[PDB]
Amino acid sequence: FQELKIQELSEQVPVGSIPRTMTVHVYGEMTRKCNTGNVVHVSGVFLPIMLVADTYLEAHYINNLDDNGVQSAELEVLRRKGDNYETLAASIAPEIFGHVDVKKCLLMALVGGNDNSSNGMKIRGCINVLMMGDPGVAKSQLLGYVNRLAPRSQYTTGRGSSGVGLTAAVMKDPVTGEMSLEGGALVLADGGICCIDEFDKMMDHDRTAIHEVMEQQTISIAKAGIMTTLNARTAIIAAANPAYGRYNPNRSIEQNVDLPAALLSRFDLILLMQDKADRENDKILAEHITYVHQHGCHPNREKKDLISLETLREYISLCKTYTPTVDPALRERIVEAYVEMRRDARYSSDPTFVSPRMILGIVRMATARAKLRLSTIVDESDVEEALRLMQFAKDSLRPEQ
Amino acid sequence: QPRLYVWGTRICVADVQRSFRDFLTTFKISQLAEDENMMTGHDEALHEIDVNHPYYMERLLECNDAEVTHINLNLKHLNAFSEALYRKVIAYPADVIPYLDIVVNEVFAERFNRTLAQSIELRPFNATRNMRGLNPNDVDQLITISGMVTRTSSLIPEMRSGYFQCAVCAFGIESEVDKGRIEEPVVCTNCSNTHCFQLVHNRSVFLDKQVVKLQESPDDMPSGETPHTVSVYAHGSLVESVQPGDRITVTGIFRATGMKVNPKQRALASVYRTSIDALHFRKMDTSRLHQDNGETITEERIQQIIELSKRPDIMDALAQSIAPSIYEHDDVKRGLLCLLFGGTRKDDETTNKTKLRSEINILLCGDPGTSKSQMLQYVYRLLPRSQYTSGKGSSAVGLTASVSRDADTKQLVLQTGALVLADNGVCCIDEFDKMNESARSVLHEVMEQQTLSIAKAGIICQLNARASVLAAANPVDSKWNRNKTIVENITLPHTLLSRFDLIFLIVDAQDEMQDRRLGNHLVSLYFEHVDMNLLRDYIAYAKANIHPKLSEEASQFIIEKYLFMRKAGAQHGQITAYPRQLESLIRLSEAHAKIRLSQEVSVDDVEKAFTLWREALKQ
Amino acid sequence: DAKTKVRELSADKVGGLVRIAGQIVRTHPVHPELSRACFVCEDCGVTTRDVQQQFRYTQPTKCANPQCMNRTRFSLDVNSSTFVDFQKIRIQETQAELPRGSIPRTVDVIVRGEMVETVQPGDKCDIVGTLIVIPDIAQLSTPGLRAETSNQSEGITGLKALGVRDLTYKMAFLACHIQQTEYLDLWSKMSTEDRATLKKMSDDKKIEKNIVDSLFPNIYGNHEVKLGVLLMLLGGVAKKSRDEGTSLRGDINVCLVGDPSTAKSQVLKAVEEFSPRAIYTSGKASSAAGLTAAVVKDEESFEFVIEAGALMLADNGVCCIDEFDKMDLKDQVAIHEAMEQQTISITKAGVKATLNARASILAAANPVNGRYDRSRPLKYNVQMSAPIMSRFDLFFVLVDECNEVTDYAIARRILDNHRAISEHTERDSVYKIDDIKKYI
DNA sequence: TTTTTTTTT
Ligand SMILES: Nc1ncnc2c1ncn2[C@@H]1O[C@H](COP(=O)(O)OP(=O)(O)NP(=O)(O)O)[C@@H](O)[C@H]1O
Ligand SMILES: Nc1ncnc2c1ncn2[C@@H]1O[C@H](COP(=O)(O)OP(=O)(O)NP(=O)(O)O)[C@@H](O)[C@H]1O
Ligand SMILES: Nc1ncnc2c1ncn2[C@@H]1O[C@H](COP(=O)(O)OP(=O)(O)NP(=O)(O)O)[C@@H](O)[C@H]1O
Ligand SMILES: [Mg+2]
Ligand SMILES: [Mg+2]
Ligand SMILES: [Mg+2]
Ligand SMILES: [Zn+2]
Ligand SMILES: [Zn+2]
Repeated sequence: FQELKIQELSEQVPVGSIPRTMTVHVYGEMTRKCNTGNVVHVSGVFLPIMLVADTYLEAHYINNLDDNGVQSAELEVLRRKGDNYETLAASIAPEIFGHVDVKKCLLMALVGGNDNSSNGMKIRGCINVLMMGDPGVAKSQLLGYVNRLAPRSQYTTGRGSSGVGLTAAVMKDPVTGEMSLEGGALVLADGGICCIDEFDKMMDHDRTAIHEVMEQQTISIAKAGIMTTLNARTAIIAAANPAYGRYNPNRSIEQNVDLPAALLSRFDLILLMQDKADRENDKILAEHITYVHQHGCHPNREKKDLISLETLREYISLCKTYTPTVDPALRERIVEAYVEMRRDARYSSDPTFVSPRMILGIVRMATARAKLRLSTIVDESDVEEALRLMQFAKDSLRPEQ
Repeated sequence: QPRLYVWGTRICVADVQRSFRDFLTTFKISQLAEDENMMTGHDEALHEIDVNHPYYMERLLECNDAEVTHINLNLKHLNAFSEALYRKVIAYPADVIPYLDIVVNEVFAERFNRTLAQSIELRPFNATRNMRGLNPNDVDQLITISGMVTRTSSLIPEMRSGYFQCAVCAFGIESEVDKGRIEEPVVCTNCSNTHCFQLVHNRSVFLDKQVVKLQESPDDMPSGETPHTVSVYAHGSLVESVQPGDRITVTGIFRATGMKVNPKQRALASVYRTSIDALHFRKMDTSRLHQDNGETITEERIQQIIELSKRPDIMDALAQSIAPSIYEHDDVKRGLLCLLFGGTRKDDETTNKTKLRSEINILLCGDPGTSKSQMLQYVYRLLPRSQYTSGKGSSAVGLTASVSRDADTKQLVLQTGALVLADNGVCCIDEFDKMNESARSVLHEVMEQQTLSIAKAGIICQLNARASVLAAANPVDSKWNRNKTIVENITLPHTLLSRFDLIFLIVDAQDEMQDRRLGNHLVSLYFEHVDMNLLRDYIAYAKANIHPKLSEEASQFIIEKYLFMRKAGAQHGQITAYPRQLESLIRLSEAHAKIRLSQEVSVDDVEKAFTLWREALKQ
Repeated sequence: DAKTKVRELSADKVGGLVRIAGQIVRTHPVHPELSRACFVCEDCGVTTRDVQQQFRYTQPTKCANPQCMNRTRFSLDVNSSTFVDFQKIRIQETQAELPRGSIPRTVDVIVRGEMVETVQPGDKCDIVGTLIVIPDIAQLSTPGLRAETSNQSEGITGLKALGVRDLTYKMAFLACHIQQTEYLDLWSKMSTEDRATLKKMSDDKKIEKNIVDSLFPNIYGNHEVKLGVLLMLLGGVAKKSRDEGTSLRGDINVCLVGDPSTAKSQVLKAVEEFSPRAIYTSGKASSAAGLTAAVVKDEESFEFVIEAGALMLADNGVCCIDEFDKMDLKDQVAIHEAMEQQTISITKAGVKATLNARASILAAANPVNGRYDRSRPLKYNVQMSAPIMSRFDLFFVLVDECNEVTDYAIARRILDNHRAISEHTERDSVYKIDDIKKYI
């Protein structure tokens, strides 16, 4: 026997109204098919409790729409084709023009690396990305598409969330007087992705809650009569504006990105997206946007293939099953790249912060592209592509220099 | 001939008893590999088990000699002997356990020609699952699960036989309580009146019962689940055998019971409540420094420990074996070794109070990406009694103790916090600079006086908290600033800073060769250290047996070094030294002598302690 | 001589004679209790005598007249029944009992007869008696009483009085004897040894030095602070105006302010160890309810009651407050309102009362900027309000002298403490602390 | 009643 409470979906609610709820009783083989934070399709019988009566729903069948050896034919074509990396990058939100390297970074964050547990010491496997840019450059559109694409994911904004709604809360039941724990967004997103919009407008004492989650993947609580630890194995994708709403080319990187170094070291990639006027690029962008408004779909003027959202979700789910191992020959390339990266932060006029987390980031991105290739051994080509993406991310923060 | 069967199963009682008698008298197979908590018995003090005999026949000698009243039955041995009996034991524990007991008592009486005060009782153990994976098929079957103990109840008396007395003529009758029910007499056989008896409660017989609350381990769980809790019932001699803060494994029977809709009425709710009836608690774990004052170590391993102590490398050999995946930070590792060993205990035994603190407190402060949290995790996993807290996840009341109203009695009751659970252990506090000031300021009394005094509504008492504090933090700017002094890079009150015995400044020494070496070490994780089993025994033996005292030369030397500390701390932009630092120096000197297994502190030990204290802070 | 610990009270030991020790938390008021009763049969008017009561009010099972069939209709007679004085008390574990990481246990105690009201809250006592088991008497229905649960973890089932209900039990101690663990006519009565020793002490002309050096053996210097605390232990003479009702307060108040590691907590802990009725508290772990006196309501009864807090347990004694400056302003206002009037007032729910709080306060605090600043007056270096600062007779300021000779002396005193503890050896004080206790 | 926590003004 099991009991649930089920809420209305947002599209079902009337205008200017709040959703309602109902109690569901589940028996037998239909139990343990749901947990909190899932969207379900239910069939059941509506009954009273044994002249005014209370009611419930007796469930007959339940289906997770988060979940639902079988393969589709459209996926079989891709799995036979190979070389899919460019098409997979192009297929993320095709209404948005350009940003190919940003889409590649999001594609790597959707897959991630391997967890390592050498001699009792654990290391995080997933990748963290921070986006910044000027207003009107489609950050929110990209985050919305990623939230639709990922299996288990949560979306939050900087203003609408407390540091207790992100992590976990103590709830005092007024009926019994009891104390209990209630998991927040990073707990509900466990094993998946959390998207945080308007990241620069969060308070400091709310923002500092994610320091433990982003590196140790735990939440630990000691309050009232409660003392526990919760698992939070989530990737974080964040979006923000620079420190005064626009990038200033006269001020330093640390002045433009107004974050402390301890938080900055926890992000594997940091990107900047500018908007600058140009008489040809503006016309090309206007043509693309007006075509989308005319026809309801992207132009596809080159007639190249693109992948549906459903089969892209299927392909990413296939990619997550692999665990490619690192070749020991790649050692000198990786270590020499780390030393060369650490020289510039000493000898630059406009430096950034570099710490030993960087080399682990390199290894994570190499294993992520091997997973995208569906191979089982990491190649030097994947190592080189990780280095190319890190170089692009570094060069984004000094435009026109 | 009438014959007795278990209802609906065709199991006959005596045929099991024959095979179990054979098992007791004959099994000797596993004794080459006898376990850590099972290899000693006693007639007086302690003695060691012999391999060559039938094992449970050997274990019965303890019941004869030391008058122990129970036998721990390892079920792996029974499964090796006969699976056909192991299946019956696990499938029907509520029916077969009352007869394997009788076979044990029969064999004891036959072997020794003797009686005892209570019957020898069985405790089967080492049958493993998760709390969420239980199903209605598992009701009344034998299971085993593990977790941490958070709370224990006071004792409840549970009756087994009542005593009635006639109101008219003072005649008296006993009456057994069974199946949860008693039977009341109606007619007095002496004076022949009816509906006449009254129960006399204090002339009847009771037993002990205790409730224990158990919590899930968070490690195994799938995505998105929060940990669960379970009620465990202890009867008889298992009562008060466990404390809050302990980590245990439990073997017992999984049961289910109904509940009344109204307490006034006969109707029941059709959804049942579940619990566990305990049969065995185990706390032995080999992955940690052991939890038992080191009573069971053999003479040969004691002599191996004594031989190992004569290396001149003993500090480096013990220190570098701790946290093996962490590269360099040898000075910090030596500080953590001093934290593990500690000073000499100095208690008033008439009042059971600490006269002076002997625990060592350590702060780590440095740049990002320098493995401070990883060192905290290593110390957290190594010790048996440890707690981990972090940042704004704690409150001032949750760290120490809280008051809450009881569910049924409606009284205000007191319940523990992290520092009380970490008694005789370590509390690790991560992101120490980012706590609330209200939460951080309660640490003063615990870190100095090792006690905790409370005065709230109806509750005035004092608790013991003999914990060691290990903390990690960043500077004010998150990266260390060279345009500022030490007491400006750190910003904590002097009242708080003076209570740490060691402060480690960890500033990034930027160098290409060091970068290349650390990069090689980190990349290699994807492609003469002392054994853990020897390190456990070394630390336990040293703590149980070594108590250093100061020599007179050492005391004079300590006064001279304290005067030098008072002059050095007075200079500009530096942490000042108080008389508290003299106590810190004495503690570190005693820790060094304790590592060397010496009963006396020497001038060399004082010199090493002072050098460690000085070089920890000169950065 | 057979003491047992509170955690050792198993269900085995019901009915045997046992000794125990504990600290008393509550002392409920006095009631008469019925012991042996007389009942008149309503049908025939015969009196049935000596019906012995259990925990519950009971009528006879049968009329005493052999030619009468009544078994239900009875009326109690008061002037033939016998009544017993009764009192209920709660106790707590003493601190020396406690195991590792543990919270103290509590017991309910029943007292009868001449021992009623012989003891007060805050006392520490030895009890001789027996362990008993009492039932949940509200579940039963008999002639003369129906069940309270019917009017308004599994138990025993089967009795005629328990129709569908079930019975459960609690532990309690039935005390047989209770006592505390430890003027010219009194002076005559303490005749040989006490008058000889105390008269020699009174003749001693250096008794000030000889008492302070024995009360504070582990602390160097600070002669002014030692003498002031010693005078605080004695206090002045309290006086009443003969008809106005006003009074002149005899209690002395002392406050300590100073730099870190100046032995403030050492002094406070030493005072609380020495004095008979003293209590120690921290300002960070206290509330206005728990400090002085509080309102509670019962659940065995249901009426409102008063808890004597730490100041009232230290009435005619010393209350030590460490880290005074870290209290909330609410709790500081509560302490100041109590210190002004030497009384506590209660007006909440269904109780109004006023109480006495004749306690001397000893307090410690740290200066606001971490170190004491000699260039400013005392009002700026301490975060107290001026009305609260007006309540103290003596302020003492303690500073780090930064002097080589004093540093050497302090270091020698600390190492002498360590050396004495290392060999279980007492110092050679002029007098015993017990003799000083008798003198004070 | 008194105590502890998280959102709001
Ligand atoms: N390159 C682009 N291609 C298509 N639509 C675009 C592009 N750039 C901007 N837009 C449109 O601009 C609008 C604003 O998008 P939005 O995601 O809110 O920008 P933003 O980066 O979030 N600005 P802000 O949230 O204020 O920092 C949407 O309607 C987008 O469709
Ligand atoms: N010397 C080292 N030995 C081993 N691992 C290291 C070393 N230096 C850095 N690391 C790795 O770098 C990361 C350091 O993370 P962490 O343990 O949080 O350091 P930290 O001192 O706590 N930084 P922070 O908590 O942000 O102030 C981990 O992934 C470590 O495995
Ligand atoms: N005059 C003294 N003689 C002996 N020991 C002293 C003296 N002054 C300070 N100490 C030592 O100083 C240490 C700290 O004592 P403590 O009682 O905590 O003083 P404190 O001022 O209350 N510290 P704090 O609570 O942080 O302000 C102890 O080890 C004392 O032995
Ligand atoms: Mg946006
Ligand atoms: Mg860390
Ligand atoms: Mg102090
Ligand atoms: Zn009879
Ligand atoms: Zn009659």
